[PDB]
This record gives sequence, structure tokens and C-alpha cells, in this order.
Amino acid sequence: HKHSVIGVLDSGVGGLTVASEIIRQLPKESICYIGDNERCPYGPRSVEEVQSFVFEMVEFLKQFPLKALVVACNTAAAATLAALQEALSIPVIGVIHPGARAAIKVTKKGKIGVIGTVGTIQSNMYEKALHELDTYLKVHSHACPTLATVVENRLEDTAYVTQQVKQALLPLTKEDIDTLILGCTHYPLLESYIKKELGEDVTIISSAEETAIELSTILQHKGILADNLNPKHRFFTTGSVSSFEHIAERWLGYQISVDCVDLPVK
Amino acid sequence: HKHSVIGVLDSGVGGLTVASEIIRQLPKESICYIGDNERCPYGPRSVEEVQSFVFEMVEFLKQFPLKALVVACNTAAAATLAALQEALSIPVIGVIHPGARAAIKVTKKGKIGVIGTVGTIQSNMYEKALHELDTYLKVHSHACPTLATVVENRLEDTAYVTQQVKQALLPLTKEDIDTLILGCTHYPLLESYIKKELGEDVTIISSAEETAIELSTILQHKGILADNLNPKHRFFTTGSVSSFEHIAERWLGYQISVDCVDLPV
Ligand SMILES: N[C@H](CCC(=O)O)C(=O)O
Ligand SMILES: N[C@H](CCC(=O)O)C(=O)O
Ligand SMILES: [K+]
Ligand SMILES: [K+]
Repeated sequence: HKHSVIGVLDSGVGGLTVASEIIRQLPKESICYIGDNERCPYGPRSVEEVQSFVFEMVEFLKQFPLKALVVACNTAAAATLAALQEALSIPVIGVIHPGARAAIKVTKKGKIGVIGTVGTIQSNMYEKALHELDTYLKVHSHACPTLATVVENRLEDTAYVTQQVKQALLPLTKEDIDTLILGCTHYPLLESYIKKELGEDVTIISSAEETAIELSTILQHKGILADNLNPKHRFFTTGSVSSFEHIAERWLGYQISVDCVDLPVK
Repeated sequence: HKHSVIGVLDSGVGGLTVASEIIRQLPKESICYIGDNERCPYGPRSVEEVQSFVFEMVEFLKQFPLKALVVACNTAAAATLAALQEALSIPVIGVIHPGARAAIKVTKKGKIGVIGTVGTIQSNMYEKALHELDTYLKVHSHACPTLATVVENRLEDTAYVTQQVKQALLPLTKEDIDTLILGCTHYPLLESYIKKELGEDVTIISSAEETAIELSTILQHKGILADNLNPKHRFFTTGSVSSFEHIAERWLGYQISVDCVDLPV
């Protein structure tokens, strides 16, 4: 396992929030990332379709020596995490359960909100994951379909972002919650807006931050942590390479290695 | 219908902070706790002695159907975690690694402080654990030998507690850290005093809170979570039963089931 990498898959660029947290909290691990930008968004797609696309990305990642797989996309995790964990022998870490687990840790009232794409919310995976750990939690799940697009295409228009965040969170402002799970790869970029809308009494949970610590926990439990003092990461996209590189530099603050890929493989 | 329990061992009553977090974050799991109050404290004891006492507690807990073992005592974990993980087939979760992992998650500057007993600090297990994950972290480790006794015997004397926390943390106020790991079972009981001494720029991590989520992560990864909607927990002590019951009631806010036990079994 000394040369093995962490495979990371996502529907596009959003997953860079997850990749950044793995790079920060597990600095000796090597990332091999694939974003299916050509078919993004997955949010409005059927479960069957999303599962087929995710398995195509897994086939691509299998060309590398994987020690573990992270499904960075909440929509993809909702639709295929169980299928992947059954199919693969390596650890498969999704972004939903780590967020639910962290919500249980920070809630004082046992009342949790979660926002995400229509696919993520309709799967009801967040409520199911939360109840598996604690049946006596009240979970309010709300789809916010306009947010990911807002993050990728209108983020500089602050007035527009504020209005869209206000509209998306109106249903939750009416509910009694003290914790909110950002159940979508893109939402960390809206954290400030969200906090302003919900208030100081609601603790925000990032899927990215919690998934990296969950991965860390599992790799160490399994005794497979890397010891590389200066790893390098590789990013792949099915869409425009220049487009991905540009957003990435904006989100990360630096340039990354990006290459094109065609799915299905071979 | 899976009847296995989570074994929890500690040097005494301090481990109730860890037990309370497991009960809160994993409400379907059943706890079987043993505190070696008759030989507490472990902090000033030799590593060989602590290892021997911990293995006696494990022999006691093995009488129950254990699905996992939590070493709630930071001093005991420092001295015996490796030995336990090698000797047992069930998952053994100590309180040190979860704290280090959480510190990496919250630090922005990569400068972490940790406090604990002399035994915990002398083992240097915190620095080793932190560096295993990230070699480029600066770790400041300081023993605070008087704090656990302060928590057990002088907590109502606020002027005294403030003075003892001030003296214990003086060396860390001189260091540049943005995160502090409470590397002892008793320190959550001093969180307010510690926050006041270090300021709002230092995020304080609880070993109990992080160990419970680490346990949760591992039980679910292994597919062994309980589904019990109303479990019951049992506590055992090698010291005075009435004394344990009294402190427990003060710390938890309610009474618990406590029985006496003799080690070695
Ligand atoms: N990455 C998706 C957001 C984008 C999409 O709809 O594909 C998610 O985390 O749910
Ligand atoms: N339980 C110990 C504190 C008490 C003792 O010294 O035994 C620890 O967490 O380090
Ligand atoms: K393509
Ligand atoms: K004194």
C-alpha cells in the first residue's frame, strides 16, 4: 500500500471541496480525482442513471492502485454508496454518513436540518443514516435545487446569491433545528450566506470536513496510512480541461494537474 | 438480536466523561464500565504497572460479550493501547488518537497543544500520533499533574481551581497554539476555566467527544452497530461503591447502576 492512492469521484468540480479537506487533514495521502463535468448535474437525474455513471467512473479509477474510494458527491453517494460498498473490496467512504455522524455529535436538541439536491433529499438517506444511529432525532430534509448552479455560475453576484440562499432556506427558518448539514459538495462556498440566514444558534456541518476525518479514522483503523512526506495529486475531468483548471484555481487558490478522460473507459 | 456491549475501562471515575459521550452519540449501544478507583491515580505510576492493571481490567470485562473495548483513560491508553490492540481480536479504541485526529481537523496554523498527566505526556504518544498523520505540525505537550485531583476533590472551591488552572497552563500561554487537546478524562470539567485562561483563539478539544465519534465511525464501518431502542448500562468500581455513586450523580446529573469488583479476577 505504500504507493496506493485515494480515489475520489464526483459529478464535476464541486468535489474539490472534499479533495481539499483530504489534502489538508491527510497530507501524506495521494489523491486521484475524477469529475464527470460532461454529465453534471447529477442532482436532477434518475437514480439508475447516476448509478451507471458512477460505476463508469469507478472503472476509470480502477486503473490506479486504489487503497480506498471516496464518493465526494452527495447525489452520487445517495444513489450508489450501498452498491459500491458491496461491489468493491476496498473501503468506500461516502459523504453522507460522516455528515450525519458529526450532526449527532454537535446537536444539543436532537433536531437536525439537511439541504441538498433533489436526488439527495428524495433518497431520504440522511434521515435513514441519522435514525440508524439514534431513532429519537427529528430530521428536516429540504431540497435546494438552485444552489449548486448559483455557486458555479453566479457566485460573484452577491445580491443574487443572497436572494437565492434566502429563498432556499425559507422552509428551514420555520423549523426548530440547531444543526444543519450541508448535504452538497458546493454548499461550503455559501457558508457565510447560510449562517447569516439561519443565525448563530444553528451549527453548520460541512460534508467535506467530516468526510476527511472519517477517511482518516478508517485508514488508521485498517493500518493503511501513507507515510509520504510530499505526495502529488492528479485530477481528471470529462468536460473542458481549461474550464476545470480555471474554477479549481479560483476555489483552491492555486493551480492543479488536470487531464481529460472519456467515459466509459476503453 | 446482537446483545454485545461496549467495554469501557478507566482508572476511576474520570472515564465517566467518555461514557457520557458514548451514551449520547451512540444511544443504542450498551456500556459495561470498570473504573479502578482503588488504584487511582495512574498518572504518576510506572508504565509496566499501569499495563498490568489495565490487563486485569480487560480480564474482568472479558466475562461480558464485548463487541469493542474503549480505553477511556488517557494515561492507560498511553501505556497500553498498542499491547491491547495486538492482544485482542475486537476493535480497541483509545482516547488519544481520536483527540489528535480532531486537532488536525480544527487547527488552522498547525500548532497544537496538549495537556495531561505525567504518564500521558512522558509517553509522547500525542506527538507521535499527530506526526504520523502530519509530520509538519508543531506540538507542545505539557503535564498538569494537579488538575485531576482538583477536579475530584476541590471543584467547589472556585478561587482554588482558577489558581491551579492558571499555574498549570502558564507554560502554554507562552506558546503559539490555536488548538488544545484535553488529554485527560477529568479536564472537560475545567473547560470554562481553561477557555478563560487561553482565550477565544484556542479551540479546546475533548477526548470524550472525539472518542465517541471515532467509536461510532468504526462500529458502522465494521457493520456492527446495535439497534437497541432502550439499552441499560452497568458500572463497576474497585473502590468504594457509595463514593463512586455520589460523584457519578454529581457529574452526570442522575443515578447509575454501580457494583463493586475485585481485581485480579
Ligand atoms: N456534486 C453534487 C452537486 C452537483 C450535482 O448536482 O451533480 C452533490 O454533491 O450533490
Ligand atoms: N483517567 C486519568 C486521570 C486520572 C489518573 O491519573 O488515573 C487520565 O485520563 O489520564
Ligand atoms: K469526455
Ligand atoms: K495546595
